[PDB]
Parts: sequence; structure tokens; C-alpha cells
Amino acid sequence: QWSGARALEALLTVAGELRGPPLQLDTGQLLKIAKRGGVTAVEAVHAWRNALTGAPLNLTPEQVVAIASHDGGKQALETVQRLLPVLCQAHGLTPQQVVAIASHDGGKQALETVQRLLPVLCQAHGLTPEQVVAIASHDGGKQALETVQALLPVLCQAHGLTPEQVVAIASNGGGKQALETVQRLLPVLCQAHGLTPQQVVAIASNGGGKQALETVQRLLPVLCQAHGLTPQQVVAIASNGGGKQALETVQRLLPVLCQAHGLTPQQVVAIASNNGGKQALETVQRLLPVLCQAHGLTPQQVVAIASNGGGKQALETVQRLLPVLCQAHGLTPQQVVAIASNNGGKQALETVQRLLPVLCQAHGLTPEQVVAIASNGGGKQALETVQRLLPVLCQAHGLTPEQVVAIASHDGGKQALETVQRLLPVLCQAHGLTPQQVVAIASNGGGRPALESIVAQLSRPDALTNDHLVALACLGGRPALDAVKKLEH
Amino acid sequence: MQWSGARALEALLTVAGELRGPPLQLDTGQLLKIAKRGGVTAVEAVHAWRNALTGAPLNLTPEQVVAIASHDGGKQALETVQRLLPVLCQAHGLTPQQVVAIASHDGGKQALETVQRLLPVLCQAHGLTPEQVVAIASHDGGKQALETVQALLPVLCQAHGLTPEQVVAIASNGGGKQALETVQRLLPVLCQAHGLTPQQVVAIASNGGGKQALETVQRLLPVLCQAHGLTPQQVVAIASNGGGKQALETVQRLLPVLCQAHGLTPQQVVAIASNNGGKQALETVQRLLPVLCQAHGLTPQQVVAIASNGGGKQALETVQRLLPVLCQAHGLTPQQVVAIASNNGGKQALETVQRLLPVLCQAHGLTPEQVVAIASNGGGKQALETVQRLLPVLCQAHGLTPEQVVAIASHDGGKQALETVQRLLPVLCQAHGLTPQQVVAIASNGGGRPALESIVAQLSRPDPALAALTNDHLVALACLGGRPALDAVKKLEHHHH
DNA sequence: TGTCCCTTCGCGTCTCT
DNA sequence: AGAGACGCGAAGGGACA
DNA sequence: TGTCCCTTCGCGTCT
DNA sequence: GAGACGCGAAGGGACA
Ligand SMILES: [Mg+2]
Ligand SMILES: [Mg+2]
Repeated sequence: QWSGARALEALLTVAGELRGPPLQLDTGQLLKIAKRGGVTAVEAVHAWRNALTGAPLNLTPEQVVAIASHDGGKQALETVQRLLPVLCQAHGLTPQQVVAIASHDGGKQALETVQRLLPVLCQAHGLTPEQVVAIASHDGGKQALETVQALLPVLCQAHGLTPEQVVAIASNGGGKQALETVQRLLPVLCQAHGLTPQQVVAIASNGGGKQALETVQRLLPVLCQAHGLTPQQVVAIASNGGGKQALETVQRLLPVLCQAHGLTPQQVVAIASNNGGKQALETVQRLLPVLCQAHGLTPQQVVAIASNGGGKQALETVQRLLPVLCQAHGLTPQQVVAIASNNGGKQALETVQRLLPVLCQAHGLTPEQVVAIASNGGGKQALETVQRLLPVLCQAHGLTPEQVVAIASHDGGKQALETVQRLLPVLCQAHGLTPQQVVAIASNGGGRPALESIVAQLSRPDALTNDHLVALACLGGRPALDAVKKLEH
Repeated sequence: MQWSGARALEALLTVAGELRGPPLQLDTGQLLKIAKRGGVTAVEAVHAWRNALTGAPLNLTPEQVVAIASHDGGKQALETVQRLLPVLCQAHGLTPQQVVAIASHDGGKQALETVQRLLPVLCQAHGLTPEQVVAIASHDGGKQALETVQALLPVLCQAHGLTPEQVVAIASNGGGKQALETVQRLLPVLCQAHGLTPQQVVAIASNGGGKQALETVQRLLPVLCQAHGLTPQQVVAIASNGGGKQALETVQRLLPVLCQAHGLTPQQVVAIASNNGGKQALETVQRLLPVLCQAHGLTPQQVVAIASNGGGKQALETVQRLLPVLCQAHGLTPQQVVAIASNNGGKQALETVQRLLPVLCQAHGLTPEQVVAIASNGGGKQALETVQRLLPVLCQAHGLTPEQVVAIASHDGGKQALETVQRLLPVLCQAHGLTPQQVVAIASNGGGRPALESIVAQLSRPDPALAALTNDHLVALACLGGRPALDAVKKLEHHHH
């Protein structure tokens, strides 16, 4: 109770009583809250756990941790208890939407601003509630909402943006800055020898915001002339968060990396056109000679690994783990590169290192299969999900390990496996598909929505044959099923 | 003081006489055509070049030679084609068909030389494809349109927000240079002062006379929307055609005359005006409605329907002339005459029914109803003549019933579908095992020809993107959405995989 | 007049759902 | 299949040399 | 310092 | 294979 106990002691005391219901927090969730919301947020969570989880709020422990774990966490926790009922009962927002709004730094501010501005933004011929929630669901959500309120009319009338484009620009961290900068720089950027309005909107909408736009304004002429890049390549580099950083890094490193038998400008653009393109470029500069000597990789492979987001993390992890993977696990350098060459390459590699024994011994997969699974984006998720669901998919649903590996071996493998698990019985028992056909559908990128679109059109239809529908689902997934509505209708 | 043109006419007739012989064998129509547009010098150039064009290494058909010759400067275009056709086909990768297409307009020489000179910079420095460059070149003033596209493509995309496709669409009309410069000047005025989207502006600009239509929408939009009570959408719709300027001015004149004196709505007036020759259709309605509706004759709504299409004026006058004979001597109802008249080329279809209804019925065993159905689409004349031509071979050689032939014929582009079925049915059925019924079903839709061609393309040079579909699935798709469905499916597979 | 360019009208075909 | 979009050719005027 | 806001980076999924 | 989209984590400046 009431004392001047020190910070850590205060924390561990609050944590002590937070081990059981309604909210049993672990060390992980505790640390998570501490790192952003602080001991303040931990104390808030303690103080309010019963009200937060009880009626009529009924928030889960996960939702509570999600709100608590940001700067101003206590403020957001206090504010949602007030405003969730209001926003839900008076404005028809879902609790999920309200929690989404609250789960950012300064969430209190965003929630209060949605309360105030939702009635003025969502009048006739205005924004949809969904658009308002999207805009509010970022740090500085209040600033973004007030700025859309202000500049929506001039951006649409004077510059001819659609409301949808204005929302796209606004729906990022620093959205207020992106909107004001678009409004200022459109005229200057969109002249002969500049960018198209479409390109400026892309830059403003992809997360690099104000910084990326100002840096393009500044560096376009020299990057396009002295550095020989096309405007399109400059826009590609700028069209990520931290675009400014990547652009300045390309300006600095182009005359380094593009020397005799170095990289091409196109290779440099490729490396830089990812989140953290700066880190990826600098790491290529630093590690290309050593990965090629020590670990036997080629410059082409190094560029391949660098050419995704998490480039730096993947390159450093290859440098660190290629030996053990090759020796303690008998993989080849080409296999390690294949696992590394995706978003999350680092995670994929560490998960292969951790999980390859249990999967090959206890589950009887081949290292080749494990590598196949790991060699996509989200590879870590796919590995862990195969570990989790292999036995239930094979035992209860009658699949072969080969089929499970097939479902797992694309981007979104986790989602595909979980969806197959959900929907295999209804597709087979109610609509007469085979497990082979379900597996066929699931075994592509976009497997999950392909399966959901097919169970949708099969449960209540608007016609091609079922086999034709399965064939379309395999060929182009959900988009194929939707694009055939745009005809038969 | 003899007529000055006497010697010229005489020379013309001498050479023209000589051209009926090998290796060209021009008929009277072709010769007349060439004289009328290319002139005596064009006829003479055809004579002098006959051997160089016919066989040699060009292998132009006589129809192609006639198409190049029959324009202002046709002599020049003939010289330039024999010079640049090989250059453009092997240095730039164009087909001879594309080269002839570029050649076949006034100032064809200019267009060919400008394509030779600018195709590289337009494809490399500007990102255009050769198809797009050929499309821009393939109109009168094509040289001007190409140079203007080069000059203005960046400022139209960057300063004004157009896509390259939009710029190409604007440029790909006679007077394209004029339309491009006008869009440059007027897009901000039309968009910001009047609330038009750039899409509406491109739509107005993308016709022959684009510049005239844009300047006229600028001038008349305020008067038409405030006073006459038209919406901007309706004004854009009127403007969005060749002779847009003439249509808009005529709508301003005749809107209140038509509404007050005949009880038309503004929407009906807009519909009449929103065709090529909208002006003509309006003036003819004002003139002819009382006559046609006379003695409880046609109803006003019927007159409006006839006028609400392309060649409105021609259709109205032809109906005035031919309703009696068609109804009396041929036994059509006036309802059927109206249906036949209510399409682009209504006049042509009416005349062709008058001529071919007795033959198609007696010689080919069709009903008048079948003849009317064939006639009652755009290009009805072409479909009727094609049915006359191909009914015997489609039935006797390919096993189709007359009912099937009629169904193929009874859509827009029916001539095309019929000719393409005649051409492709043997390979579709014998070589790939489609049934005649499946071929007939694919062809019995608007766009039947390209749907059939898409299908044959996929069966003879399989694209991996479509291999997951069986022949029957390909058929169902082709029936549902024609070539566009097939093409859209390819893209879907590319993204998804 | 020969040649180039532009506008208007009539007519024919395909696409979009 | 109803409405809109796409697109070819004939034919006349301006312009100039 | 905690709260707010903006920027940058890593990662996962779908087209 | 590349590119678009969007979630969450972290770092740091302003500020009262
Ligand atoms: Mg990938
Ligand atoms: Mg003339």
C-alpha cells in the first residue's frame, strides 16, 4: 500500500499481486508494459484490472496489456474505461476499434479526439467511421484527425486528391506532418522534371512522410542527374518509412558501391527500397568483403540477402550463424542464403537453428523440407506453426506430412495452416471437396483468403462449377473469385 | 476557253485504264477512290510503282496499295513506304500491317518519317511501347501528334497528373497535337473552376476535334448548367464525342425548342446529342418529328429512340422514306422498322433489309423475324451481307444449323464473329476438340471474334497462366466475359503466384 | 495544284457489368 | 444486353508554296 | 518524468 | 520475384 518505495520495488510489488485473476501477467507482459508505459502503467493496470476485465467493458488480458504498453499507458487505460462505452453505444464503434485507437502512444488524446471529431468528420459526404478509426490508430492520432479536418477540403478542391488519398496520407505515424507537407510541396514537386501527383501521394502514404517528401524535394535533381537514377527509382527509395535516411545513404554510397566491378545503381536502389534501407546499404558496405571471404558467399548472394527489409539483421545473422547451420546442422551456404533472403530472414535463421532438430527427429521431416518452409517471408511463423499443428493435421484431419509442408511453404504459411485446420471439415463434409483440393488451394501465397473466399462462395453463391471455382481459387485465390463476380453478376 | 481540268481528267482515265491490268487489277471503285483523294498524281504514282510495290520484297496486296495511294500526298506516301517499310519492320520491329496503317492517311510520308525518327526516343526516354507509337502515328497529322507527345508527355503527367495512357489516348486522334496543347492549357480551368475530374477532361479531349470540344465546354458549361438546367455530367457526355463542339452549340439552340414544342425531356435531348453528328440528329428531330408522328404514325418516343444513336439524321430521313415500302411491300411492322433504325448505321441497315429481306427469305429460308433480328444491331448491314455470303458454307461445310448462324450474326460485330467462326471452327473442333456448340456459344456474344481468337491463342501457344483451366472452363469464361475475362485471368495468376 | 493538318459526320465493333 | 467506349474512313476547310 | 508526437526500423502477409 | 500494405517496437525531441 501507500509508501515512498523505490521504482523497482514498487514494480515488483505490483507484479506480485498481478500473478492471478482476472489478469495473470507474466514476466514478458510485465517487462513489455515497463519498457513503454512504465511502472506508472503497471500500477494503473493493477488499480483498474477488475473494472477493465469486468462488465460492461469485458476487455481481455491481451487487450489490457496492449493498451497499457505505450507511453501514457495509464492515461489511455483511464480514458478507455470512460470512452469505450460512449464510442460503442453512441457511435456504433466496436470494442476492437476502440482498443485499436487506444493502443498507441498518447492513446487518451486519440480517443478524446475521435469522440469530438467523429460527429463532424462523419457527416453526409464525409469520411466513414472506418476511415476515422484508421486515421486515429497511430501515434499522434489526435494531430492527424485535426489536420484531416483542416486540410481535407483544400487537398481535395485545390489539389484534386480524393478523400481516399487524403486518408491514406493521414493514416501513418506523423500523419499531420505528411498532410501539411503534401499541401506545401505538391506545387513544387509536380512540375516538368519533377514527380507526378500520384508519386507524391505514394511517398506521403508509405510511411516516410514529411521527411521523405522534403528529402526528395532536396535531392531529386542531384540523384537524377549526377547520380543517374530515374525519378521512379528515387520514388521507390522514398516510398518507405525512413525514406529520408535511405535517400541520403544512396546519395553518399552510390559513388562507393558503384565502382569498377562493384554494384550497379539498380542493385543499390534494390537494397535501399526497403524499411531500413539505410541500415541495409551500410551493412552491405561493411560485410560484403567478409561474407565473401570467410563464409564463401558471392557478392550476388550478399545483395540478394540485403535486398529485403531487415537486410541488416539478415546479413549480420548470416555472418553469425552460417557456420553452425552448415556444420552443426549440415546445411549448405546456398540454403542459408535462401533462408536469409526474405523479410525476417534473421528470425527464419534463428528458428531453423532452434527447431530443425525437433522437426527432423520427432516429426520426421527432412532438413530439405525444413529449409523449404523457412525460405519464405514469415518463415519463423511457418516453422513454429508446423511444429504446433503437424500432429493434429495429420492425426485428426488425415493429411500427410508432405501436404502439411506444401501448405506451409509459401508466404503466410502460418495463416494457411491455421485456416486449413479451421475449414477442411466444412469444405470436405459439406461441399464435397477433397483434402487434396483444399491442400491445392491453401498451397499458395494468399492461401487463407483463397480458402475463406471459396467457403464463402460455396456456402451462399452468386455460375461456374465447383471444380472450376477450385481451379480459379488455385490460380488466383480470393482476387480470382472476386474478379469473376465482376462478370457473372 | 476549254475547261482547265480536261487534260488532267484525260490523263487520269488513261493511266486508270492501264491499272486494271496486272499486276494490280484495280476495279472501278478502287480507281475512283484514288482519284478522289490522292488525285491524278496519286494514280500516276500507283502506275509508276506498280511492280516495286506488288511483289519485289514488299509484297503489298492491291488493297494495301490502294489504301496508301488514296490520301492527300499519296504519291509521297507510296515513295516513302517503299523506302521505309523494310527499315521499320527490321530496325524497329513493326509489322507490314502497322507500316501500311501509318502510311494510309494524308501526309503519310511525314508520319512514317517521324515514326522512323522518334520511335526510339519515345520508347526509351519516354517509356511508350511501339504499339502506342503506331497508334499515335496512325492519323492525319501523325507527325505533329508524335512531336507533341515527345514535347509534352512529361508536363502532362507531372504538372497536370495525367497517366501516359491518357496522353496517348488524347494524342491518338486527328488533330492530336491541338487536343494535347488544349488539355495542357485548360485542364486546370476545367477541373478547378468547374469541378470536372481529369478523367472527364481526357474523355472530352480524346476525339477528333478534341480542342474544339474542350474550348466549347469551357465557354458553354456555365450557360448550359445555370440556364438550361443541364448537369455537368450531361455537358461532359455531349462533349465526349467527335463534333462535340457542334453538338454542344446545337443543344444550346434546340433544347428549349424540342422540350417546349414536342414535350421532350432534357435527358432525351442530351441522349440525342451524345452521338457523332449530335447536331444533325437534333436539327433533324426538330424538323421531322411532326411529320413522322403524323396520322398517329410513329410515336415521339420512337423518334427519340431512332435519333438517340449514331447516324441519327440519316436513320430518321431513311425511316421517313422507307417506312411505307418496308411495311407495305415487305410486311414489316413499324415497330420492326424502328428497331432496325435504332443503332449506329441505322440507314445502312434499313436499306440492306429493303434489298436482302426478299433474298434471305426466299433463297436462304430465313423468316422476316430473323432478318430483322440480324439487322437490329449496330453494323446490321455488315451482318446481313455476311449471312448472305456465308450461310451456305457455314451450314453445308461446317455443319451449323441456320439457327446457329443467325444467333452468331445477331450481335454487334456479327460480321466479324461469322467470319472468325468460318475461319477457326475447324481448328477449334478438329484440332482441340471443342464442340461446334461450344464455338457457337462463344461466338454468340458481342466481341465474339476476339473471344474466339483468345481461345485459339491459348490452345495453340499455351500460356502457363491459363493451363490450370480445362478446355471447358476456358469456354465458360470466354462465354461469360470474352477476351477481357481470359486476359484478366492471366494477370490474376501472375500476382497470386 | 500538291501536300500537310484539322474538324465533322457516318458507320462499325468491343467492353463493361 | 443496355449504355458507353473505342476506333476506321470519307469528305470538306485552312494553310502554304 | 511522463506524456505526446514524430521518425525509423523490423517483420509478416497478400496481391 | 517484386511490390504494396500494415502491425508493433524502439529511439529521441519538446515540454510543463
Ligand atoms: Mg517473397
Ligand atoms: Mg482538300
